[PDB]
Amino acid sequence: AKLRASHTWNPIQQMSINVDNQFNYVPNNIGAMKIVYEKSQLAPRKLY
Amino acid sequence: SLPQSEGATNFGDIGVQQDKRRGVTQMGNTDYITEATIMRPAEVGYSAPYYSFEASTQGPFKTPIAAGRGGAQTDENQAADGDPRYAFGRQHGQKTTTTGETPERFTYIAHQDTGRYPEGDWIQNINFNLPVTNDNVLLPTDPIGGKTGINYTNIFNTYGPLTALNNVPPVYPNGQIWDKEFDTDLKPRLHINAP
Amino acid sequence: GVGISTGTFNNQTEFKFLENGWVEITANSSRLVHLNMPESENYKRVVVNNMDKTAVKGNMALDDIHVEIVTPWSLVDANAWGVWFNPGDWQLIVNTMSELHLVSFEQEIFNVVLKTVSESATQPPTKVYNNDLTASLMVALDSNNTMPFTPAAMRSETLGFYPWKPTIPTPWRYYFQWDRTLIPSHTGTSGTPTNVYHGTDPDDVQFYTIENSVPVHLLRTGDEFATGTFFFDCKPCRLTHTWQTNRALGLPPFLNSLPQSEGATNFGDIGVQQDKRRGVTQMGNTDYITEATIMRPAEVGYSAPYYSFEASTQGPFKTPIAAGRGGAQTDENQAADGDPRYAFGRQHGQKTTTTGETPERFTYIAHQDTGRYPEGDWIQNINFNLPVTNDNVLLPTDPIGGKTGINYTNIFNTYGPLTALNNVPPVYPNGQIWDKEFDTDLKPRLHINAPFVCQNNCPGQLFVKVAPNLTNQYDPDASANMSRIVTYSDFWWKGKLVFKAKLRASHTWNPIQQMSINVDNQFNYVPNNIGAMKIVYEKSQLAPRKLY
Amino acid sequence: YYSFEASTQGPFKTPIAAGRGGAQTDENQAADGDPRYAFGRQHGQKTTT
Amino acid sequence: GVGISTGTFNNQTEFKFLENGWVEITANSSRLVHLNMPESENYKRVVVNNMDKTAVKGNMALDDIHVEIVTPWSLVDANAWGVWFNPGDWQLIVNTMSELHLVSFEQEIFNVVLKTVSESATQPPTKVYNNDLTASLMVALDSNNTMPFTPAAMRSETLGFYPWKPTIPTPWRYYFQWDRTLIPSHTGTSGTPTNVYHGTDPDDVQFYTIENSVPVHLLRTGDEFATGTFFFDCKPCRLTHTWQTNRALGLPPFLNSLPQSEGATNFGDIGVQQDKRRGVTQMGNTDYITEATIMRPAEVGYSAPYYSFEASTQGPFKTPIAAGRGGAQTDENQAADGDPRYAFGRQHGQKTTTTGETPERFTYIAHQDTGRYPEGDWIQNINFNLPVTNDNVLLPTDPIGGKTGINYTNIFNTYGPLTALNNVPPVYPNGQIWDKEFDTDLKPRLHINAPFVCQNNCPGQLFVKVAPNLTNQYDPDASANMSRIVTYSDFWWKGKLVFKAKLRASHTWNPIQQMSINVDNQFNYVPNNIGAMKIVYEKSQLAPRKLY
Amino acid sequence: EFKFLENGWVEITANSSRLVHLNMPESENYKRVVVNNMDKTAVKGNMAL
Repeated sequence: AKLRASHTWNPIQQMSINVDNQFNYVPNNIGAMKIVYEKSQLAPRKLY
Repeated sequence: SLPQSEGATNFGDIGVQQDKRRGVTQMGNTDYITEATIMRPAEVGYSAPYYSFEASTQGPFKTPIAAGRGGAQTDENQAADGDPRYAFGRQHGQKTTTTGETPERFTYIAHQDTGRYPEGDWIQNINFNLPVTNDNVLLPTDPIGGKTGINYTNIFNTYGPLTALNNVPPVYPNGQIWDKEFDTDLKPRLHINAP
Repeated sequence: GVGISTGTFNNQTEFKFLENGWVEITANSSRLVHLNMPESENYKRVVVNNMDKTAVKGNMALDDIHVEIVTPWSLVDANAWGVWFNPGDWQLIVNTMSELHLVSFEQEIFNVVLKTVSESATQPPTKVYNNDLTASLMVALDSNNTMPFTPAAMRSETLGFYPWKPTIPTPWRYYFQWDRTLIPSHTGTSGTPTNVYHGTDPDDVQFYTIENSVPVHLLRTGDEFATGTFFFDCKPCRLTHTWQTNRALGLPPFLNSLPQSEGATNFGDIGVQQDKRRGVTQMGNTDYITEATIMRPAEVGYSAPYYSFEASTQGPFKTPIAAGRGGAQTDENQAADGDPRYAFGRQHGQKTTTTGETPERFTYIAHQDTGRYPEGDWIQNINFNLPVTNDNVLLPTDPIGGKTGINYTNIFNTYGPLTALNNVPPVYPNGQIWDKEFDTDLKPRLHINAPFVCQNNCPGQLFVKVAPNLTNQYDPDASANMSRIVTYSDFWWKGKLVFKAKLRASHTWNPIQQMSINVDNQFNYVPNNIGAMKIVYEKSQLAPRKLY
Repeated sequence: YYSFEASTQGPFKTPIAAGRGGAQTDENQAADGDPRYAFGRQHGQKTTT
Repeated sequence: GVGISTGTFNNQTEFKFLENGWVEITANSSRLVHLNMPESENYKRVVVNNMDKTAVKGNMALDDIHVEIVTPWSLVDANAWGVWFNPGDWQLIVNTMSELHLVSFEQEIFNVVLKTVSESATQPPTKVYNNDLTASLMVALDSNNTMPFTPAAMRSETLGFYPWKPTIPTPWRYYFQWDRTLIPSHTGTSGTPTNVYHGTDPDDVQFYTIENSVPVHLLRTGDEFATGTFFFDCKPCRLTHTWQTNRALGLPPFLNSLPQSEGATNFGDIGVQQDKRRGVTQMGNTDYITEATIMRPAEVGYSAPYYSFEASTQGPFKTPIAAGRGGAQTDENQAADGDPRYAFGRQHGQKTTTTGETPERFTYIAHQDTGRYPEGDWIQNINFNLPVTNDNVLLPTDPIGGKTGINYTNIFNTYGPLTALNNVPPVYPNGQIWDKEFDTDLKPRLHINAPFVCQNNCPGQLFVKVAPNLTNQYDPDASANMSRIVTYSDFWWKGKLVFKAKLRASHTWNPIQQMSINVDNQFNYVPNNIGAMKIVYEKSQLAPRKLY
Repeated sequence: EFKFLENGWVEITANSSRLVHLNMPESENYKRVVVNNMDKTAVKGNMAL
């Protein structure tokens, strides 16, 4: 793949860890694991 | 004309009439140039039947759709622009330390906007002569075939040689990667299960 | 610097014949552009509501709500035909060439002049114009096509079509993601339907800035600027029209009987029965072989919904159509096969010496015949069993959905992998030339606004602005508005557009339809006693071409 | 099916690129467009007809 | 000379990926600067007394008495982040790079314009602006860093953060040795305490002059000036934060017992006694091995006095602190670990379309965790013998010196040869970039105002002034004041700042904290209907990094 | 593994070494099974089932 350059002024929508996410990405006291679904295409692109 | 101060209610007005505006339209009747009227180079995405459960020699089967979004947030047609649905368990998502045998899923909703709100369309007369009159416009609310629940939206297929499209994004994890291709002389432009 | 000239003027149309009937046309349009000082030196973000036309519960195609961001930058568009050729050149192309290949394009700006206005409040008062020889012009080029694409032909915000007439660039502006909902509603639909502008999806927020994203050139009088040569990538444009339907394809029947004398009423009869005729049909029921029944290799053009006003996340919008004709003369469906409509004024057609502010237009009606008369179709039973019975045939007249005005024609989409098609011919002057292409994995087969779409590469947008001229007082720590010296600048623009085409040979016996000067045309192509000029629209593709 | 369209030359049926689509002798002869062929003496058919 | 242009405009951010994950960033900021005529063409020496706030016997941190010498010379500072990057570029750096290396810096000035103002006292009266094409600008460069160093970021006297917005240099000024005495005093301290300004120590008298100590360039319209390329010498800047204290270091205990089901209340218990646990401690008294007791390799950050307002020969001044965080969210000591405070206005953040004259600010709170909660410490006996008894433990609550408000925390300094530390992250925009270094044999480990300190060599200060334009009357044998022609000049400034960084790879499983656009952010990064712009502050180091 | 090349091109290589378990097939013979659920497709409402 290729890398993204910025062309706008306004930041682009990125992926992060909220106070709501945290424990969706870590085992637990017993070892309860799981993988959530997450949007792929999250970055503007001018069509025309 | 532009606002001279702040407020989410200070709109900049063009300052000209709809039937005296310069530009191009794809109509030979009117003189009304609107954001809905004006001629655009083409059409983004298409509009196809929903829940067009076809059938052949093997039995009935739903009609696929290559859609994005098409409405205000949590304001979508989950089936109009075809939003995938994924059911896995224990070994492909889902809380490892679960109980019983019931899959978990999510209705992946992309970010692209090619989808549609089939609840804000209409088919009216070549006469235009608006404000359009009942007998002169077929709306979403108006039944087709005499039955209620049905529409023309439900039976509608606007796919022209002018339809612009974007392929189905990756749906991770779950989602598929690569998928063989049909051995038919003519082949699908894009697959719905894999990028 | 300031004495001396920087360029030359050339608005000449050169035709250079090569070998094997190929000509190399090079149109030059050197127009003198004028430009004023941008009111705001700040970028804006304006929302347009016209929620007082979209309430009348009848008005839904009149939705003028969008979101634009204004740029102090003034653009310059020359993507038009009228700006290149004149009614006398077009005749040459159109009557004698058979195909056109768009080639090169290069812009050049010279003899920059910047003058300041001194308002001598004395009696009248009076105005004193001077030259700020140290002033500047801010020229910029989006050579890496980074910004949106705003073809200023759409809204006749092009450049003057009369060279000896000074013109004006268009204030730049582009779209900003605006989210809306609006449900239809006739004059009767009870209650208040639904229509609102939530705002903007934080995902689709692209805020462009020319200062940030492109190299800016300051030119003073002594300076000059030149784009270099850009080569386009585009399939050729045909200067021919197809007049063949589905009834004018293949081996016609053999007429066992022919007239034995003259009269427009002496028809040659085949001499055989419909249910005993040899040949091929795409039916397994009948034995009737008709000109309507017989199997043709494919289908010319398609049949789509009319006035299929769709809608998405931005709001309702009409469904485009790639149509030709499809009926007897002055016997057409102006909207069924999609006939363009053009509104310009004073500077792009229209009688120069006009009054008031009302655009003039024309509904360009091609010569190709791929269009349709949706008023002569029908959907009947698989049983056929004609003469077809009511309950066994859905006609145009027969309503659908219970409402009158509606049809199945209105809701109909016959577009099969068998649909044959011809692109949208040039609409001169007015009409557009070339148009960028959608960045969608899947792309439209053809565009409705322009014959040439450049795929991999297009020439970039030329944004022309005036540099802020400041006074002795300026506090960047003051909102006010950088009260500046009332400055404007006049500069000469030149253009070289290159086209390469082929010549038409005769193959028929009957002359072909050419362009001429009637006793009705004459004064449509000449100034008048006062100097009233104007450019009429004229059909491009007027020459037969056999489809099959 | 039986989308008999029309243009400037007159009405004409809408072609279809179909295969089968049903149990044997259980088809829509016109839905998936099944060709029909009429010849005589010199391109099939019993010579001594 | 005067026709022709001297430079070009470029405010572009270029990223060029090299090999092995190294990028070479080059930020260009070409701003158009305006500058007025210095009121005095003479150097001044002004003393500032505010001995009316320092008398209230409560007010001691409000001592605004210093000594400065004013220079007719107007400076130009670009030592800021906001002046280089935009909120959209910063995202790229910060979300995807792991370290930053400041490289090159070169300034360029072009398209010099000098205009005279003619005040035509007639009715209004009216103002007539003209061009004195023979006028001059006095550009100077302290390439041999000979003069003091006045980073104009400290007091938001930088350059505009919006390129399409014309800015203004800062009138130059520097310190002159001022001698003072001032003794503290609460609201009660009886009598008149002590506070005076003796003057100046004849030893420490440095009277600089730009005319005397640096080569001056006169540029006319036709001229141009360019600094060449200066290379900096600086350790790299990390774009990561440490979240490890002293309790998150090493091999945790072994849990002999683990929960057998879910619940945020099912804790895994070790299963052994505190006075029978194996391991190492830094105590020879106890047998208690705890997470607080156990011997750690060293100590992260330090603990110093808060609000340790010291003082010397120039007057009292607060004690700096190199801190991170040190508490639950919105559970911090804003002053204990030293959290910066930034006040700007209109031209360096803040809503462009504001009113009145009141700065806006933010208290930048990093992500690193080296800071402290001085509200959870204690000093107890060598006897230990807990549960500790009052007379055997000095806590935060327990006053020191008999006064309430005071602590031992307030007077405490735990900085040992075992103190681990992380430098002050970038604070964008506002924040400073690079800062000279003290000329003291012994030097500070790190600066509190800037991530990059250039040791051996820094780029020199650019001092920009207007040349005296004289009238027909001038007697150098007259004090008056060389009544001169009201002249000002507008010139374009360009900048090329070079940064070289590396890219971040993932090593965890859990996503890392990135920068994004919420439904709450959106309109913080876009102009508005009127063109109200503004730049918000945003955390730099937001990505874990293992300390040990 | 992510390996940055020239001109902003990366070459990603994902490796997934999983330990698979597998039991003995019940039948060592090939089958041909038909599935009828003609008890959900009778309710005259259920057709997508």
